[PDB]
Amino acid sequence: ALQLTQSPSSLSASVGDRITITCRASQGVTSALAWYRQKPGSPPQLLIYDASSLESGVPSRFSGSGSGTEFTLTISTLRPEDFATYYCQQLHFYPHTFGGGTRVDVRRTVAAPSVFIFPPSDEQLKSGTASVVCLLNNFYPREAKVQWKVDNALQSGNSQESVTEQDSKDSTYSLSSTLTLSKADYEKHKVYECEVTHQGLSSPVTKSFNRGEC
Amino acid sequence: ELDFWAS
Amino acid sequence: RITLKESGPPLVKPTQTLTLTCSFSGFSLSDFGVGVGWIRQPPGKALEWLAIIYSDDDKRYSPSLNTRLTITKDTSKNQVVLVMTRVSPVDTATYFCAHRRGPTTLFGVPIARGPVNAMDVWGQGITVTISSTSTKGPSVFPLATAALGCLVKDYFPEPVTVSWNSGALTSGVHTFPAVLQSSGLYSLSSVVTVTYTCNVNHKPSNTKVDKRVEP
Repeated sequence: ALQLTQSPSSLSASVGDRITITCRASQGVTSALAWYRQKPGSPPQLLIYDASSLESGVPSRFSGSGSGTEFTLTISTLRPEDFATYYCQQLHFYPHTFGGGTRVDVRRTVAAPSVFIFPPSDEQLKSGTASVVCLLNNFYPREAKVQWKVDNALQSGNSQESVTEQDSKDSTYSLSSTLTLSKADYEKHKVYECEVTHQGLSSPVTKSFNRGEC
Repeated sequence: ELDFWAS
Repeated sequence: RITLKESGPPLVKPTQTLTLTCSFSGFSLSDFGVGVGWIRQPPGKALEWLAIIYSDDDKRYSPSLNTRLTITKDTSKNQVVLVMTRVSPVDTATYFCAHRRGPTTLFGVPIARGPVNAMDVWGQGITVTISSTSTKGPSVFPLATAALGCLVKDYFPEPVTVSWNSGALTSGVHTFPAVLQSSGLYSLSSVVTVTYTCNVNHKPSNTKVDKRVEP
């Protein structure tokens, strides 16, 4: 079906900045497009309807323009409440598509993550499962890539990660990634490595350990 | 198809 | 003032049928051109459109979910119901219902359709978790600027609370949001960068654990 692509997916800014988010549709949607601002734990709030009409009660700093396949939302003077995620929605064709959203967070200087790898506890191993966790602490920007390697084999489909919300004082993010294997598979390998790619790192950092090495 | 208010 | 509110079961098991109700006030589903739609949001993901129903009773569904969705309205009770069949874990998300404006009119005559291009008022949203899991307490394992923490594994349902040194340690503490494992149980880590003891509490199962972690 129709595709709605938002740009950029993520954006850093400071109070007072002028930002512009754009949304491109794969086929023309005339003026049937709406913009919303969503604060965590809250429902999306309507800002602009019909591509450029200012919704009642919405502050003037918000503005929407465009028609057809390219739309843009600009906030002329960013306020603290604007650090949030924005979405565009198309209502010309069914289904009424939403864009992927763009996260607007507090800008700060680049910070590379402090990386740590934790082997599974002997207590967990006795239960038959092995969780290897990798921590990326206090980094910025938010985008980071974690790649697990076991005896040099690139792992896939056996890990899960979650990221904290931006720190109110730090403006940094932290990320935790868990690699899960059966005790049996765990025992069949030696080198467990957590490879991390991030803008603040000249080149990828690898933290690792050899299983059973005592 | 087209939205309820399209055209 | 228009307000909407979703209601239904917070927990549902795979293959089961989920029925969500949207109760509203401030408008009638008998009002010209009005619509009420449903949108969902998996944790950490984007918004996904599900379906919409208008006062003239026209119904439209997401093509990807068409076979599992039924939307209906009860005009006299000011409610819209969405029924989703054979749910699976990927259906856990926060579900929102929302109002869609009809065209502006003058002397009962539509003169502007611009107002229909948006869903102007939303409900707070209702969190629905799909898992075949029964209530269960977490196993707590140690995770040993240095960093250490606790791995709070295999519990259900959310939430669980974690603090360090009985509330005396806060600086450098990061408790990550839990992930729903394919097993249907949650898992989360809580670390701290610097004795250190994590205090874990899962109210649902009445499971409190204090685990001292060292180098």
